[PDB]
Amino acid sequence: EAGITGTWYNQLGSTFIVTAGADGALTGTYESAVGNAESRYVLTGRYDSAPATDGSGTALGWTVAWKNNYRNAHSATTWSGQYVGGAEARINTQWLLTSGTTEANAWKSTLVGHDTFTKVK
Amino acid sequence: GITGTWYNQLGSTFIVTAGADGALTGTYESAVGNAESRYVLTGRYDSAPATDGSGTALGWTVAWKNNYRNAHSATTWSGQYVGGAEARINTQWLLTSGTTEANAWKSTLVGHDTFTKVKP
Amino acid sequence: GITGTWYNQLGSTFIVTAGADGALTGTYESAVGNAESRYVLTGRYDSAPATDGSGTALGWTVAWKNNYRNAHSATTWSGQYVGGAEARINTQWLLTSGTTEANAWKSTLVGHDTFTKVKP
Amino acid sequence: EAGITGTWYNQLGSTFIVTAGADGALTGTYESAVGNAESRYVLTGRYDSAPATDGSGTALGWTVAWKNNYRNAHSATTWSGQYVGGAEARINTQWLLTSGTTEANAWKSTLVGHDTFTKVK
Ligand SMILES: O=C(O)CCCC[C@@H]1SC[C@@H]2NC(=O)N[C@@H]21
Ligand SMILES: O=C(O)CCCC[C@@H]1SC[C@@H]2NC(=O)N[C@@H]21
Ligand SMILES: O=C(O)CCCC[C@@H]1SC[C@@H]2NC(=O)N[C@@H]21
Ligand SMILES: O=C(O)CCCC[C@@H]1SC[C@@H]2NC(=O)N[C@@H]21
Repeated sequence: EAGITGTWYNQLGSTFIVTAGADGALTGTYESAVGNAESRYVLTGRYDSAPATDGSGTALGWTVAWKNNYRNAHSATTWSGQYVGGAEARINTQWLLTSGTTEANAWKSTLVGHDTFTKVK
Repeated sequence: GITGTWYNQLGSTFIVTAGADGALTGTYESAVGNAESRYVLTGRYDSAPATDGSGTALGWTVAWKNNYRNAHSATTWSGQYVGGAEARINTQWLLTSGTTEANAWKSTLVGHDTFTKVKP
Repeated sequence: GITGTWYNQLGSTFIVTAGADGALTGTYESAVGNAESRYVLTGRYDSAPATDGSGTALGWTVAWKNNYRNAHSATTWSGQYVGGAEARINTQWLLTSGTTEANAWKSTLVGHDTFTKVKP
Repeated sequence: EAGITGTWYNQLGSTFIVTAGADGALTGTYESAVGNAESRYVLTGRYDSAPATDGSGTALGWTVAWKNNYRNAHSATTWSGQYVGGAEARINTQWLLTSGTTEANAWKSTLVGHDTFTKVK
């Protein structure tokens, strides 16, 4: 929550600005350094608002649909991962990027990858 | 349309509203796993899909905490809606559990769910 | 058993021999993608599965180069064999294309294939 | 081929010993630092034996079934990725680890992750 809330950057140079709400909500904006994308996009997600206290990360995920008021890529990414708190906080993720496709092309609709986010100030 | 009550091959129930500008908001009830009753979900979808026959890209997240249980985990589904006589949402998902750093290699399950509006 | 000729939901043909000590060896012919004719495959399976009803874990790889084409890519399938009257192999797969470093983020497709011995 | 052939170690401390054959074969052994595993396991896979020369990686993949003459985990991992050659050669991968399960448990059969291998000498 204060931990998650803030500005984060990944290894590609993308920017993630997020607010973690007391109810488990994540809201913010995402700017991707790569792909069919420009400017900021809405993100929404959820996190474990009462995580384990036993040295485990805090599970979370969020989605961006790659449509904003400037571009539409007809695609959406979800990130699933965990926040690791502390003075060098990290969010470690795997992601799935699905493009809208025709039925015949659905087998090649989804890319998979991994992003590591570092918190800035 | 996307709005409605959906069921996957496990018998889970996905109740969702698609807002006009791209929001997905609803609840998820899983038939399996460390889960009971409904959980909050939020996500996004392409609110102006292509007009060539392509599906509508979407995704959503559930954190597996509600008033009954907390599994200290979260699932994201990424996929596309395919309209038509038997509308479908085809997805792949990632379920990440909170882990220690040394166990992070085994933190994330992957799978695939297909949803229709047909009730079991 | 695992040995035989299998077909997935795309109509691809997977011909495989399961060696007694865990080898998988065969050929794969994809119905889709940058592919024509048969490609070599190799993999491994659990040659002494559990005796509790569980499936048999397995995986295999195809590099998409043969005498006809080279897509500069490789797919791995990871999954389990489920015996019975209608034997099945349920898999998830990763298709990695060779890319530059800057494009590595978009190098890998993920999907899921289910195989049976029923010919289209 | 000479490039791929050798000993490699990942971020977990696992050991990958591989030979790349002229026909596109990969053969060798894998020792995992983690999980239900001990000693070396057979691996087999394939690689693009005539890759692009345009600054792209060489696509490859391999499988380990986690049975050897000392332990059986009833599971198998596949790694899919690319070799990036040069004086600091790397193999960058994503992987899928499937466990044998009952039908009711099949939804939780498969773990996903990513490993980066560094070549040693
Ligand atoms: O090309 C598209 O369809 C839209 C942009 C997708 C960019 C992705 S999302 C996963 C990865 N992480 C990033 O920061 N950018 C890419
Ligand atoms: O066990 C947990 O950590 C929480 C429940 C997870 C259930 C999952 S989410 C992906 C899959 N699809 C479902 O409908 N249920 C399972
Ligand atoms: O286009 C390529 O790079 C080579 C062909 C890939 C075809 C894939 S592999 C996963 C999926 N299952 C199949 O039977 N065919 C596609
Ligand atoms: O626990 C098991 O079922 C067997 C061992 C699996 C270990 C895996 S494979 C992917 C990852 N990379 C490694 O080097 N070790 C783990």
